[PDB]
Amino acid sequence: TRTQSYTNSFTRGVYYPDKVFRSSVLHSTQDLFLPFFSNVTWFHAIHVSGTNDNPVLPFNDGVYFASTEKSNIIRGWIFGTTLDSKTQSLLIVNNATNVVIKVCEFQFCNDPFLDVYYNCTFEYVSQPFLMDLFKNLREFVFKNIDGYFKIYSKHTPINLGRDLPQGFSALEPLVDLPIGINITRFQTLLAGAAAYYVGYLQPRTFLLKYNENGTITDAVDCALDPLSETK
Amino acid sequence: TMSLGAENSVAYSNNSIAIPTNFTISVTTEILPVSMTKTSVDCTMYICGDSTECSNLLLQYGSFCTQLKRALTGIAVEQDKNTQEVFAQVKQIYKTPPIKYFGGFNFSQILPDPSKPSKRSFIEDLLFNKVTLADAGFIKQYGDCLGDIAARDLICAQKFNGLTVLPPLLTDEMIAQYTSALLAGTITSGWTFGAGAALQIPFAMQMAYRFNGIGVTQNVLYENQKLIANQFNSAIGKIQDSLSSTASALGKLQDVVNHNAQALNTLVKQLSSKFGAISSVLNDILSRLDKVEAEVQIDRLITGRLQSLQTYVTQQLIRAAEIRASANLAATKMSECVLGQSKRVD
Amino acid sequence: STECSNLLLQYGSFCTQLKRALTGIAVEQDKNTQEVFAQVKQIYKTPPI
Amino acid sequence: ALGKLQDVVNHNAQALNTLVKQLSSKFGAISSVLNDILSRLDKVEAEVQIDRLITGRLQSLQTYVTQQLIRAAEIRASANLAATKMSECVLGQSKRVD
Amino acid sequence: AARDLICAQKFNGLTVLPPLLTDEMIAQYTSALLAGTITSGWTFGAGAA
Amino acid sequence: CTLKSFTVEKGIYQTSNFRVQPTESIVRFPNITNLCPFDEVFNATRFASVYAWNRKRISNCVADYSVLYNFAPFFAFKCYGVSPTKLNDLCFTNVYADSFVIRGNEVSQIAPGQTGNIADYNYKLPDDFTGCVIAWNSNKLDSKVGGNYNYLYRLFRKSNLKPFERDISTEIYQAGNKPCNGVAGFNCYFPLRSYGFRPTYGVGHQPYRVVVLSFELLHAPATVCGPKKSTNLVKNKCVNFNFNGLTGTGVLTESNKKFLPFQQFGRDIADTTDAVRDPQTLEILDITPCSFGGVSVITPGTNTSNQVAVLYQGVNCTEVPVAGSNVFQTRAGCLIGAEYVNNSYECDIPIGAGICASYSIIAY
Ligand SMILES: *[C@@H]1O[C@H](CO)[C@@H](O[C@@H]2O[C@H](CO)[C@@H](O)[C@H](O)[C@H]2NC(C)=O)[C@H](O)[C@H]1NC(C)=O
Ligand SMILES: *[C@@H]1O[C@H](CO)[C@@H](O[C@@H]2O[C@H](CO)[C@@H](O)[C@H](O)[C@H]2NC(C)=O)[C@H](O)[C@H]1NC(C)=O
Ligand SMILES: *[C@@H]1O[C@H](CO)[C@@H](O[C@@H]2O[C@H](CO)[C@@H](O)[C@H](O)[C@H]2NC(C)=O)[C@H](O)[C@H]1NC(C)=O
Ligand SMILES: *[C@@H]1O[C@H](CO)[C@@H](O[C@@H]2O[C@H](CO)[C@@H](O)[C@H](O)[C@H]2NC(C)=O)[C@H](O)[C@H]1NC(C)=O
Ligand SMILES: *[C@@H]1O[C@H](CO)[C@@H](O)[C@H](O)[C@H]1NC(C)=O
Ligand SMILES: *[C@@H]1O[C@H](CO)[C@@H](O)[C@H](O)[C@H]1NC(C)=O
Ligand SMILES: *[C@@H]1O[C@H](CO)[C@@H](O)[C@H](O)[C@H]1NC(C)=O
Ligand SMILES: *[C@@H]1O[C@H](CO)[C@@H](O)[C@H](O)[C@H]1NC(C)=O
Ligand SMILES: *[C@@H]1O[C@H](CO)[C@@H](O)[C@H](O)[C@H]1NC(C)=O
Ligand SMILES: *[C@@H]1O[C@H](CO)[C@@H](O)[C@H](O)[C@H]1NC(C)=O
Repeated sequence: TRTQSYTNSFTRGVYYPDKVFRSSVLHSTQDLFLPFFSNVTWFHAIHVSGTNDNPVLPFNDGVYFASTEKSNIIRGWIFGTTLDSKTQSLLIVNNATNVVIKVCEFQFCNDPFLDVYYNCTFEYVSQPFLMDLFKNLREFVFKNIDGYFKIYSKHTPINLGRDLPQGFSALEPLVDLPIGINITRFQTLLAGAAAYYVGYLQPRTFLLKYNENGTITDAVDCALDPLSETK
Repeated sequence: TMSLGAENSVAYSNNSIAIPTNFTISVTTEILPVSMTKTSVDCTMYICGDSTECSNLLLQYGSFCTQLKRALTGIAVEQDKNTQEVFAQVKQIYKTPPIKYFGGFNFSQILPDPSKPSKRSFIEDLLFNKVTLADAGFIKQYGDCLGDIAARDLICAQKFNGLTVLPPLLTDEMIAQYTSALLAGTITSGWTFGAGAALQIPFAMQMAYRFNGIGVTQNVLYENQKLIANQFNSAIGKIQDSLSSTASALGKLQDVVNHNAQALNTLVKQLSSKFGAISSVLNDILSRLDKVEAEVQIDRLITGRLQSLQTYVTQQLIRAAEIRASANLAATKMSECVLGQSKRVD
Repeated sequence: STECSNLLLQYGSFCTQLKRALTGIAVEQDKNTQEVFAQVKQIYKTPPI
Repeated sequence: ALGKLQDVVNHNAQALNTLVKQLSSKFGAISSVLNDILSRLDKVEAEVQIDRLITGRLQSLQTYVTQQLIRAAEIRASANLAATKMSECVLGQSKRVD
Repeated sequence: AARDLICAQKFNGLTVLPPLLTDEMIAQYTSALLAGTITSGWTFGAGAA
Repeated sequence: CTLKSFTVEKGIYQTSNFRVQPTESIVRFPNITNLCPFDEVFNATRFASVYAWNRKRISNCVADYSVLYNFAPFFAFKCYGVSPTKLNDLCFTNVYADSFVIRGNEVSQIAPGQTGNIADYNYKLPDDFTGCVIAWNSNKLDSKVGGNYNYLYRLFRKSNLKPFERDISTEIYQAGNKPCNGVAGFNCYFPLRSYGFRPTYGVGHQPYRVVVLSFELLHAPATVCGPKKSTNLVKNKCVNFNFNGLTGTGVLTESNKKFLPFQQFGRDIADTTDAVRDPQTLEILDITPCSFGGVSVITPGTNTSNQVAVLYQGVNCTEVPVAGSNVFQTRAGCLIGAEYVNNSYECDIPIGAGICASYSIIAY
């Protein structure tokens, strides 16, 4: 029910570091970024039938999630340290017309899934974000800094049909939460033919290029090679 | 490992000599900087951004804010002094007679063309086009900076912080008039217009004077006049072809322009530094903190910006001394080579 | 020192312009040596006698 | 005879020896040792002392760079004179007096 | 046992770069100039020797 | 006055710097109507324990910070980043209130850059904190003669605590090689001790109540803004402006800048705010500085005459803010008081770009 492959990331995972408009400028920033040409992991989750192991992954300072699935097999995420009703556990569920975020201490089984048509210091009910129904690639960045959970989102249609394509796509900031939780492990949710890409962020210095319309169209990772260090 | 040059051995003997039997006429190009950009810095507006609470604390820091302006005024005066010393070396504006037969020598590429809106030569137009002028003077005129995309221009961003550029005293038309007067006087008289009143002489006899100066009898000229004229015309054509082809010959002038732009860009980008304060915005500091804490952070930013301004003025003074040395050299070059024949080697 | 470096990062481009000035001086020294000594195109050698 | 060249070498050594010996100054701080300051004081007071040391050492470095720029200008003028003397005296014969 | 001043300079971030033209090559330039002057006079300063 | 002398020689002198004064003042704040419930934070029946310090989110209301002195007798009002008398002028996005009870000798641990027992195990503040810490003695409300054991604090933890993190776990701390297996004993400590909090205790061991107001700076559209009425919007005029606590002076124009919906401010090369979003109508306003420039004085010597021509540097001659007879437009700018003449002479007083002036004062 789990298959691991490894592939390249190219120049993917660039997000807006702040909510300040900048146009036609080369801006140097330092943040938790996905490194260029990194080693991202492809996961295939296959169930034996369309009815109604240890696949828990480490968090490791931010997670770049990517999906090319047309249908809504991926429904949400579970974050936490132990996840056995001994500490707080962040739970993000994506409904059809809602999104629910909790830190309830109640635990689930070792193989978590969302069935069809199916103490808590923080609660967050809001408008959902999975309208991206070409192959319609969806990218997300989760990070946890100073008790703040930051979720960055982007939905771009692709036409090459070969994994993560070449090019640049900036991720706009979506969700900020003052939950204040220790996170070292996470897992995904399923409703099986799921396939998704996972990468890990590192503290890196980037040089972003803002064009005439204020869009990050190009970037340079300063610690990739001496040419980009010279740049 | 680099190559010093091709190895050669002179075939020396105590009874053997080598004598040339022919010659060639070589016209080379030498580029010398004369002046640079006349910047001016609004000290109070650059430090404080039109803030009364900042300016009252800036008044406690003595006369640095005035002596920097005095030094920049002295630099801006001596730039025009350098340009006047190099170019204004002739008392009267001479001009070429309309008949342009100077013994077969073709001076059409260096004499001015009256069909142009500005009376410059073809080579002068090529030299003007091969250098990309940035911050030429008061070209924006405080009217081109009121836009949105035009406000994103670096000249408007440096203009809104009190860093302006004064125009040169002599325009390019007047500099071209000086070079045209010097060229016409040289062609029609030789060195007599530099020694005193201009004395007319045919260009064949002037070339005979120059060859007798360099140690060659004048019959070599008077029997090789057409060959010498053809060699000079071919060399002039080679210079104009090289100037039309390669744009990397004018390195020094482009370096002067790049340094004058880069110093102002660095001085503008130094305004974003915190210098140990909580923020780099004086309005944000004054809105956030109280009077005493605002005084502390404003004093920190004042000290940092004053140090940055003093660094800029010191760099400009050193560069102005280097430019003045080059301009004195170029004035010596013109006085000893355009107005006469030089015996100094190389 | 990480804390000293993080406090030094707030002081601007002083290090960059100082390094640029020293690099210009270091290039200028070799330019001076080249323009003084390299005035001959071909390396001549003396006859043995 | 070679006192000019010896003075060039001595100036270039002295300008670095002074820069090395300037690291022992306190500039009003409690100590000139950065690890001693970081081990003794907490975050805010240590930041104050480190800011004082940073300002003093940056001013010393800027003074050294300015003096080196002036010395480089003087050496460049001397090199231009030496190049002119090489071009005129060696490669030809000069009629200029003295 | 005795620490060097150059080691104290290098331990604090101050470094001396080597010149581009080495002394043997400077001596080769002066040898070429001397041989050209002796075997040709000033004629190697205006063209071929 | 510039030359500090009573006699002025002939020439041009960089004397003054003119600037267009602002006309009026504009305030622009979001139209929120609710009042922030600080009474529920301060005037409570009892406060939570420090290892379970209580966090309350305050948003979408008008916050008055001058009312806090009424219903709570405090003296420790240590504010980092923002002065407490300037809290009503500017305004934030979201406010957080962290309430707990701490002993009087540990209030100094509630500060950025401090470590100890509570600052490492119970409540940790970030080093870039922008907020306020409020503490007051509550011995009469939290002191019992038999000992008050309702307030608990963490004493043992495997690692230090990251800022703004709550740890309410009850696992037994293992201080030895043998495993505790959920049973306390030797080298197996319950990590949650309790205070005594007796009224007969000396001061400094007496119980204290602490509310920490954590402020979020202006990056999102603001939801918490205090009492300041918003005036009408004035465009195409040099005015003073206030946008959600950001103060400036300039001209507000309509802009075609394409702000993304998460953006609120738009900045420059020199880190100055030059584009704003209106909090009441979502207009993309552009900020330009008011008209300014340099003023030079062209005069002969005071031994000759006292007549003065004025050169406004850079401006167009239609840009000069009057309230002139002779007005000339040069590449340097606008010349006022010198009559242009068609003749040509030697340059007496240089002006710029081939124009000179000489003594009435003529320009040629
Ligand atoms: C990404 O990482 C994985 C493992 O972390 C790499 O897989 C290894 O590949 C080498 C050579 O193909 C094998 O010898 C190892 O046994 C593999 N490791 C595992 C755990 O299977 C993979 O090659 C990396 N990707 C790239 C592009 O280098
Ligand atoms: C968050 O939880 C993790 C557990 O996943 C803690 O990491 C453990 O720390 C102890 C001591 O520091 C180590 O002995 C364990 O090996 C760690 N476990 C793992 C999986 O790394 C961590 O200390 C907690 N706190 C923070 C601030 O991250
Ligand atoms: C001296 O050199 C010139 C050129 O440097 C010679 O002129 C050329 O002579 C050849 C002979 O057939 C002609 O084809 C070329 O057209 C001439 N060039 C020019 C520019 O006129 C000249 O012949 C040489 N004189 C001697 C005596 O050898
Ligand atoms: C002097 O030089 C000019 C420019 O090189 C010559 O003019 C050229 O003549 C040729 C021959 O007809 C034309 O093809 C070119 O178009 C002309 N160029 C220009 C710029 O006019 C001129 O012939 C030369 N000789 C004289 C006596 O003037
Ligand atoms: C999820 O959506 C279904 C139908 O779209 C609805 O009946 C249900 O109440 C929703 N759940 C939540 C928590 O909003
Ligand atoms: C809420 O958490 C506390 C933690 O002490 C626990 O004792 C209690 O049972 C929880 N309530 C539930 C699970 O309903
Ligand atoms: C900015 O947007 C406009 C309108 O959408 C478009 O015409 C223009 O090409 C864009 N700029 C760039 C650099 O693509
Ligand atoms: C706190 O609230 C109670 C009732 O809600 C009231 O009786 C009491 O006076 C209040 N305390 C203060 C200090 O205002
Ligand atoms: C109040 O604010 C909203 C959104 O900013 C705006 O649509 C509305 O017109 C405002 N009301 C008034 C009376 O200005
Ligand atoms: C001044 O204004 C006029 C009309 O307003 C305009 O045509 C001109 O370009 C401007 N600038 C100068 C330098 O005259």
